[PDB]
Amino acid sequence: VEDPKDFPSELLSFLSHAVFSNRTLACFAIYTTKEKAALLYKKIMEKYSVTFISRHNSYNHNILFFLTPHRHRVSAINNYAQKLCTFSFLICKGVNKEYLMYSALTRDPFSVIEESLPGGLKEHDFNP
Amino acid sequence: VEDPKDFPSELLSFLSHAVFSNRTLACFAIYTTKEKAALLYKKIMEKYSVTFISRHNSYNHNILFFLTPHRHRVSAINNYAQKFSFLICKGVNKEYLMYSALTRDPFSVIEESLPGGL
Repeated sequence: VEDPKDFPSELLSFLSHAVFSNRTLACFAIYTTKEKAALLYKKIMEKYSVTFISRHNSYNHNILFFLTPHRHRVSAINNYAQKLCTFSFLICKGVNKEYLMYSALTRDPFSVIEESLPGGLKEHDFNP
Repeated sequence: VEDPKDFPSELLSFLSHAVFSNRTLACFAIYTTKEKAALLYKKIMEKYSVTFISRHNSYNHNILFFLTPHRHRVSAINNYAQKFSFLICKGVNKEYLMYSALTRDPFSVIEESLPGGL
């Protein structure tokens, strides 16, 4: 067993795969170890003043999903993540299907561990 | 060709770009077609008791700008507007600059709720 080279297949359809793109987004997701996830959970929340950020169980690892106040290039959300994150796999990408990504993160095979707004988000709150 | 994805780059600075927020505001702006813009001018005026609302010529399309006496979630405004043409609804952070820009070439006003605007 090596480390994931990308997010689980189930989610791939809701994410952008141009991690080098110059496009900017406000929704992001990170695939990394449990311990790092929990740490990036507090860090990212502060760093980008997230409007929402959730941590999810994902096959022995974790997935952070978060919404930002401003727009950024997946490029800079990755540099920051990596910075404080050696010796640990870390996969970062922008989300195109915001609601779909999160909602899927609340259902099997996934499940929430914690989230900035207990209660979670509903589809109509999104302004894609 | 696909419909627009954002407001004209020349205005992005004055706007809020969260696709998810619990922040409420009293100034919004909609980027859609000329016909939809017209419908909405009246509809939006009534629905949110705007204190001021203006509709400007963008290029092929139109941009609607208004201020509210009370605050709402951009999402709530958007949900209302959506109910087939493209439509982009967003909060405005720098209200004056935003309305000012919409009154200069390229842009111009078609109709506003206050003679002279701002």
